[PDB]
Amino acid sequence: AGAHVKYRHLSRSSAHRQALLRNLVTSLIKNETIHTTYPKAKEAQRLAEKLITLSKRDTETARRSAQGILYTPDQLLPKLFGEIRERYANRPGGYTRVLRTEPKDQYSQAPSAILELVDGPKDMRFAMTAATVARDREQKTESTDLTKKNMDKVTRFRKDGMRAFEDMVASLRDMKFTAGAINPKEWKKLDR
Amino acid sequence: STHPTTAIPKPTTAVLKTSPLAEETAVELKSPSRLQLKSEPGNKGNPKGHGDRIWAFHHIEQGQVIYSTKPVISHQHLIRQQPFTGKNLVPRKIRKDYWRPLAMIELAGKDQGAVGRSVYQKLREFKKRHELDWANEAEEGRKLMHKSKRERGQELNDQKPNSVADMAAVLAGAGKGNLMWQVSRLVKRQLRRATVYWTNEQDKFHAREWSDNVSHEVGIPGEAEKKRMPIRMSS
Amino acid sequence: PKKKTSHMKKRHRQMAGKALKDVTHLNRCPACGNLKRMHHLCSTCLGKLKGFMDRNG
Amino acid sequence: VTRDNSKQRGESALRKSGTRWKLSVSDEPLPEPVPR
Amino acid sequence: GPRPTMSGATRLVQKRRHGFLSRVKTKNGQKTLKRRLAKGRLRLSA
Amino acid sequence: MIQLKTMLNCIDNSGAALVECAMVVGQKRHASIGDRIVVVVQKQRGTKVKRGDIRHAVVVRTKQKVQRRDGSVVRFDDNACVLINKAGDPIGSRINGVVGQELRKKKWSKILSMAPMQA
RNA sequence: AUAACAGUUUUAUUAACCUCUGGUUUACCUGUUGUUUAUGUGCCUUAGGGAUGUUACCGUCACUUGAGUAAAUACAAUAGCAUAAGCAUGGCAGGAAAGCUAAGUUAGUCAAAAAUAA
RNA sequence: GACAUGAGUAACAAAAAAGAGUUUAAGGUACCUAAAAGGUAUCUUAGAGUCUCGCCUAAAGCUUAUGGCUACGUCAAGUAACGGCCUCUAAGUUUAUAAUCUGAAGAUUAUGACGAUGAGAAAACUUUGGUACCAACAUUUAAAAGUGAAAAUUGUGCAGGAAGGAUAAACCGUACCUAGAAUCUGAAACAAGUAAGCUAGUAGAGAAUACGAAGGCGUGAAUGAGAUAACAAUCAUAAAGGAACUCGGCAAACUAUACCGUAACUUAGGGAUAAGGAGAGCAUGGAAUAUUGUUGUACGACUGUUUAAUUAAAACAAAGCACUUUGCAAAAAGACGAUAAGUCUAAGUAUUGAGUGUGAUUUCAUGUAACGAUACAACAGCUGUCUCUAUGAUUGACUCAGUGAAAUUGGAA
RNA sequence: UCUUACUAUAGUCAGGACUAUAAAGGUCCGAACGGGUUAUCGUUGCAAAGAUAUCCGAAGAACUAUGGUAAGCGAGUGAA
Ligand SMILES: [K+]
Ligand SMILES: [K+]
Ligand SMILES: [Mg+2]
Ligand SMILES: [Mg+2]
Ligand SMILES: [Mg+2]
Ligand SMILES: [Mg+2]
Ligand SMILES: [Mg+2]
Ligand SMILES: [Mg+2]
Ligand SMILES: [Mg+2]
Ligand SMILES: [Mg+2]
Ligand SMILES: [Mg+2]
Ligand SMILES: [Mg+2]
Ligand SMILES: [Mg+2]
Ligand SMILES: [Mg+2]
Ligand SMILES: [Mg+2]
Ligand SMILES: [Mg+2]
Ligand SMILES: [Mg+2]
Ligand SMILES: [Mg+2]
Ligand SMILES: [Mg+2]
Ligand SMILES: [Mg+2]
Ligand SMILES: [Mg+2]
Ligand SMILES: [Mg+2]
Ligand SMILES: [Mg+2]
Ligand SMILES: [Mg+2]
Ligand SMILES: [Mg+2]
Ligand SMILES: [Mg+2]
Ligand SMILES: [Mg+2]
Ligand SMILES: [Mg+2]
Ligand SMILES: [Mg+2]
Ligand SMILES: [Mg+2]
Ligand SMILES: [Mg+2]
Ligand SMILES: [Mg+2]
Ligand SMILES: [Mg+2]
Ligand SMILES: [Mg+2]
Ligand SMILES: [Mg+2]
Ligand SMILES: [Mg+2]
Ligand SMILES: [Mg+2]
Ligand SMILES: [Mg+2]
Ligand SMILES: [Mg+2]
Ligand SMILES: [Mg+2]
Ligand SMILES: [Mg+2]
Ligand SMILES: [Mg+2]
Ligand SMILES: [Mg+2]
Ligand SMILES: [Mg+2]
Ligand SMILES: [Mg+2]
Ligand SMILES: [Mg+2]
Ligand SMILES: [Mg+2]
Ligand SMILES: [Mg+2]
Ligand SMILES: [Mg+2]
Ligand SMILES: [Mg+2]
Ligand SMILES: [Zn+2]
Repeated sequence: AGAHVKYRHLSRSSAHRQALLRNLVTSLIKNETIHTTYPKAKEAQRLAEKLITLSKRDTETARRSAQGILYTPDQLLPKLFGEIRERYANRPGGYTRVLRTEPKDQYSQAPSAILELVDGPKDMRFAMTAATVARDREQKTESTDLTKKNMDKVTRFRKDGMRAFEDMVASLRDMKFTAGAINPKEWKKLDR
Repeated sequence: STHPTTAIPKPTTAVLKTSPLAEETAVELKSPSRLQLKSEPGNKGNPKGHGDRIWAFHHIEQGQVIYSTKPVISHQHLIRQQPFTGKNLVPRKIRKDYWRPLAMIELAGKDQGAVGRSVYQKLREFKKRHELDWANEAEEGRKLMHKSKRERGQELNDQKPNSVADMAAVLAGAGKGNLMWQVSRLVKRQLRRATVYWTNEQDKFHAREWSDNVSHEVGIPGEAEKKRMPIRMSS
Repeated sequence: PKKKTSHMKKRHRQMAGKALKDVTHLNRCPACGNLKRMHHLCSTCLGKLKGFMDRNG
Repeated sequence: VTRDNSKQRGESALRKSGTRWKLSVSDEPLPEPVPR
Repeated sequence: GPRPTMSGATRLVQKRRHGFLSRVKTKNGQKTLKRRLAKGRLRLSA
Repeated sequence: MIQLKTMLNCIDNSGAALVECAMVVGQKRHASIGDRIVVVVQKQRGTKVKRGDIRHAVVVRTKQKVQRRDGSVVRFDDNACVLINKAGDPIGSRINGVVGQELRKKKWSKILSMAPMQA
């Protein structure tokens, strides 16, 4: 009867919902990635992109508001205004990437996702795009336009850029990571 | 607020290497204290005889240790020396059929009780740092952090092997402000003589090495009268 | 209930429009070629790449 | 009164909290015994 | 309805009321024993 | 917004100090500034009106905010009124206070001829 | 004939709508009480001494404090202070846009015809 | 007895609460690899732990009882730091003996035995009756100070406060569980119930209220993830009005320190905290204290008791008062005894006991002070009771995954 | 072993206020504890008598623990 919801309530109390979002944003910085449900990964994505925006401000108020979101500031603030601030210095927003994944809990079959920091040590799209390039080179195939489009996304703002991407490809081929990969030319002849 | 230490090599004041982590030995971390550079420290403000001897009692089944200045422990010692290590793991009282004298330390100076009151302090400060701040056993040795909270509380109670290693350390000058050191400062220093009485000869082998100022004797005064015979290795 | 529901009127309620829908939004995975849901990450390559970034780095 | 009357504040053995204050034996490596 | 009439019950009052010695030692208790004994009861009391 | 059981102030020299509204005359909506009502005298001031006399009154002041056609919104600190007879002729002869400006458009020249102040 | 200015109903009901007037505001800003946690900082004196704090002992039937007796120390210190958060109805208090809303605004009834009754 | 229907529906909602990593064992899959193996990843089952968040906290913590369909390596001469067994006895029990009464069964009295919820030498080594007593209350006392016990000292009030004995180490208990997270009682894994000690600190008069150190927990998938309609429950706020609601102010809201001054009435104690004057920014700020107030009637003096689990009251009781009865010489009257001996009355004696009605006092049924979760009326305030509802919050309702009822049903297009 | 009365042996009642007392009161406010006034929910309930709030007593005719006695032709106990 009243207004629509401004955001997801996630079937929690007010205080319980503010702590759930501060914990996902704390694990995101500490671990560079988290595997949770999709509605949780989409609600923390807005709070993690606003916390990295405070890390790009030179005022003290931003340094005090960053302390009021994390749960171990003494141990995580140096990383926020250090490595992370330098990483996202030149990026105009969009510092997080939420990727849908198969259920993390098979009991409830609740749709899950992966919230990660772009251009990070655990960027799952930078590695999945490196595995595609690794297979293509190792099977004499031609990369698709979507692979070329993802290859530039994961190397435009990254510090090393292409050099760090070619090293990942080299490490995935010397390990034989693409062994047993179904060639893209035999996908139309497969049923199972 | 508490501050836990890390299992990192450090320098020792003792003459021996108490633990493999010890880097150096007999290092002066602070100028000698008032009573350290004193040939005859005295029983200034304590009863006659106090400090001449120190006893150690242990739970023969679980391994919990208690240090006492008198020949008998009371309900105070069990409360002020045994921290909470889990439900059903802190006894509610002292059961005479379980607690036995582990060892007894007697100093050469028959009236310098101030040296024993210092040895007693380092033993009680080392035991608190064994039940708490056990970072050297979290991932090595007993691996207390790889155990359940139930099994972790049982190993934290088994302070008998640790207590015998605190004796070889304290009686070798470990600690800062230990009065077992004797500095002449004419500047040569040495350790005061001591004697440890053991109810079990095999119990003195928990310390990897004992100092050269401690003499080991079997049998504690008053234990034979109780029809308790000492355990000898040679037999 | 006034009467017992017959085999006909109970079979209408149970199966008329309640047939399980076949999932048709399936695509292959670029890195390995295994079947996955559309717009979703491969579950066998996620774990393998997720574990490959934990050993060496 | 400036003293803290809760002597063992934030002090636990199961969780390896560490000593509340700095002792005279806190700068030395814990003596490791020979196991049973 | 039924009440929790056995809350706080002790097993000392169970032996004093329905025990074996409360029955062999009384004229009316010897009948209960013989009846339960003639029926085949294993639990003659308590 | 004046309803039944509402207590208002009498700002005319009629001898009434505190009246209670008993009926909104001619309408179902609650009386606002310039509306006719029937009140019951509850107090007096030390042919006056005795306590308990039922008379008609006009609302001149309302604590409820009133929006004019130009977007001006007026609010007073209390509800007041002036006692009138069923004819529409002020029982009193002089008003002591400020009345709302909505009496001008509702043809209350008689109340406005007693030189009341306006807001 | 122009130009400028001024004046041109009420009640009820139905629906829509938030420009206005208010109400609400549970992840907004500000102020603030009690208490806890983390981080930083933190007394005097000439690295030493002292104040506060710490550990052990002494002592009591037992517990706490003080003296006394030893030692360490802001290096991992006391009280205090700074920042931040938690809990106490969203802790409370003052405001508050959007959305929803009436008591608010606007509109129909309040344009019109045919065939009929007495 | 089996199998249907409701129905794959209700339910798994104590207003604590979860989040992201890590790891062990056994087993299922996919790839690697085709020498089996091993390796990488993943899932199932059964566990464990780390970091963060929150909840209880004079507990939902610890130590122990009653108890136990939880599990069997739980270890003592005694004290410090232990109970039972054992000795002694109370209320009582007695198919013990003696006497006595008695249709049988049995009952009475005395003695004996038995019977804890009580009393029991020593130990940090040990084996008469106030010259009183160990009920309640109060006071004092292990000498640096404070606090809590223990025991004793002194005292106070009346309601006048046990019994008896003394004074070289056997046998039995010892595990776990204490009810918010797997154990007791409630038919059960039940939002109920159950005994004792301890139960950080801050702040307080306090065991109030608030926070919470340690600890425990945030259930055995007996669930989890979404979404945030109607409606329901539990709440928050609210323009103007302020009981217009309603059988009825039901519910909700208001009500707010060692201070100056206090009435009628009164059993002279009270009424009485009467009333009336007052304690940097919007606020000296949260929680609790904290509740409508005042006045006047009816009934009952008062505090109490009552239909466990629909009636808490005007009913019962009550102190006070009145009346009848009881002289104790063998049985005082009264009550009890298939029915007696005999027991209570009572180790009492007409100011004793029993029975009956009344229900303090005042006036002799009636009028006041005081008191009431009694009934009723008025007055003031207060508020969503209402004009007239709106919005916000949580939990259900709704959808997905897991588990899976019931009343009901002659047969049904 | 519920419950009513009695009985023996024991325990418990934070703090404050008033009153003639240090202690003499079926005194006062209010926790523990004991009650169950009003409303709401619940009614195949968490519960075959519960939850929430509110309310009453809380040094007494009080409450609680472990035993004991008294019940079914007659009626045990009963502030009824
Ligand atoms: K007979
Ligand atoms: K009271
Ligand atoms: Mg839910
Ligand atoms: Mg809150
Ligand atoms: Mg035990
Ligand atoms: Mg019954
Ligand atoms: Mg009972
Ligand atoms: Mg007009
Ligand atoms: Mg609007
Ligand atoms: Mg707008
Ligand atoms: Mg904020
Ligand atoms: Mg907290
Ligand atoms: Mg709390
Ligand atoms: Mg506000
Ligand atoms: Mg608005
Ligand atoms: Mg028109
Ligand atoms: Mg016509
Ligand atoms: Mg249905
Ligand atoms: Mg339904
Ligand atoms: Mg459901
Ligand atoms: Mg496997
Ligand atoms: Mg409390
Ligand atoms: Mg059971
Ligand atoms: Mg024994
Ligand atoms: Mg006997
Ligand atoms: Mg006993
Ligand atoms: Mg329960
Ligand atoms: Mg409970
Ligand atoms: Mg049960
Ligand atoms: Mg527990
Ligand atoms: Mg959980
Ligand atoms: Mg209002
Ligand atoms: Mg208002
Ligand atoms: Mg009406
Ligand atoms: Mg009315
Ligand atoms: Mg009410
Ligand atoms: Mg009465
Ligand atoms: Mg009843
Ligand atoms: Mg009732
Ligand atoms: Mg009379
Ligand atoms: Mg007679
Ligand atoms: Mg009468
Ligand atoms: Mg009468
Ligand atoms: Mg009463
Ligand atoms: Mg389902
Ligand atoms: Mg009973
Ligand atoms: Mg009283
Ligand atoms: Mg009272
Ligand atoms: Mg009752
Ligand atoms: Mg219902
Ligand atoms: Zn793949």
